[PDB]
Amino acid sequence: GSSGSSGHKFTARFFKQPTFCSHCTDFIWGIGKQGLQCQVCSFVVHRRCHEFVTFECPGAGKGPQTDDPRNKHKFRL
Ligand SMILES: [Zn+2]
Ligand SMILES: [Zn+2]
Repeated sequence: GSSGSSGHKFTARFFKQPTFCSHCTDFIWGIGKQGLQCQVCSFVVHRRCHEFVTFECPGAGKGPQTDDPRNKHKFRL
């Protein structure tokens, strides 16, 4: 096998709920148990989608880019 993932912290993890791949725009819970969720940007993508992934993890590797994900904070409970 070619050593060098250079990707996210993908790792097999049971999905009691119907996970939704935010890459190919397809379902996961049903067409098998191929679902790897990243422990950094909570980016879960099919087993094959993993390698396909091109985006650069915001946490894994590089830090927080100029842009900012956080938004207006809540006031009430
Ligand atoms: Zn996918
Ligand atoms: Zn990630």
